[PDB]
Amino acid sequence: DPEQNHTFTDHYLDVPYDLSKVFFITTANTLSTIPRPLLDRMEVIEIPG
Amino acid sequence: RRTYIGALPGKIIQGMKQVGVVNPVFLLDEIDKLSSDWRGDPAAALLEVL
Repeated sequence: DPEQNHTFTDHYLDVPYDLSKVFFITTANTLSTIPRPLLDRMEVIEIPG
Repeated sequence: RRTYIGALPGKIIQGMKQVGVVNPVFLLDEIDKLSSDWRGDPAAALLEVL
């Protein structure tokens, strides 16, 4: 989440991280068993067969 | 508790840790995705939160 990317407290390390420069790509196989706040914030690109 | 090595004071007081002032706003997002499915019911702790 970009509210928590800019303030990422990994609670082992307990330090804030700025993950805005860190460029994730989520990738998956179906739209069902992605969790729901990992879907609407997420930019669906939809590679077909 | 103290004793558990997953030593969490929820995510409420994690929020007060990164906020640091006694009157913030909290967004408890998606309250209706709280079910009782053998992991405990955290909505019964939200009964204390609200």
